[PDB]
Amino acid sequence: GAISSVLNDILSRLDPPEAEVQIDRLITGRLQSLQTYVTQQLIRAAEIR
Amino acid sequence: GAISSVLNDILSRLDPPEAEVQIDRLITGRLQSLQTYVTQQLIRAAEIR
Amino acid sequence: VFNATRFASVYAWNRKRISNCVADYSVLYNSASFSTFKCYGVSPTKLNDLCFTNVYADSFVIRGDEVRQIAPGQTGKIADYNYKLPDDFTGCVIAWN
Amino acid sequence: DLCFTNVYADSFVIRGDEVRQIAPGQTGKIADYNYKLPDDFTGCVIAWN
Repeated sequence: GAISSVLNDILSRLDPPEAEVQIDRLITGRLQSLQTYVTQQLIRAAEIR
Repeated sequence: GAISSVLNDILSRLDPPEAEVQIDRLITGRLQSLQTYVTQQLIRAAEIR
Repeated sequence: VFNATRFASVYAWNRKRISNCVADYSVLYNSASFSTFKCYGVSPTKLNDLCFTNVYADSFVIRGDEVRQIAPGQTGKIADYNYKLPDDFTGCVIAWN
Repeated sequence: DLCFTNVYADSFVIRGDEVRQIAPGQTGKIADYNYKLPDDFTGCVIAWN
């Protein structure tokens, strides 16, 4: 949902207020992805256990 | 958290910019819904395995 | 683009190609020329710091009340008929009296 | 209703067209160079003719 997927581009493009909003969107997306990855890895780890 | 739960209603009522924000909210909520469903299914499937 | 004697009408807006040149927008902040200056996809002060690939300028004149509707996703008798901006548009909008 | 700890009032006069640029995160001559508000600033902005 952000303008770009690169944090450096956002920092070099937008002001602190809008750059923060874009980085917040990117963080939300990447954190959801990482949480899903961790949950699936924990399920696989339970199976491996 | 969106104005409406129907994508068509949002598109008809809201302008493209605000309609995009509302549709993003709906997509986000439905994505956590799908994630919860998948996590529950995976846990129940591990138990059934 | 900025100081041209006469801009083209919004009905037939000139398509200006800017390339193979140094873009220096500090003149706007180095002298009080334009009353209204705003950016959406980038920062007003980071335009010089960050270098782009292909810059294009659109010049047109509209009524004062029609300026508020010149932005991504806007609608009206100007946005939807003669000149329109993409919803994901990345750029800046400049207006002056 | 909400009572504050310490209240500081900053009184200044600017050009008529510069009032719209006086707010957290806004950009402009005065805002960027002379008088700037914190991005996370908590307060109110008051102006009159």
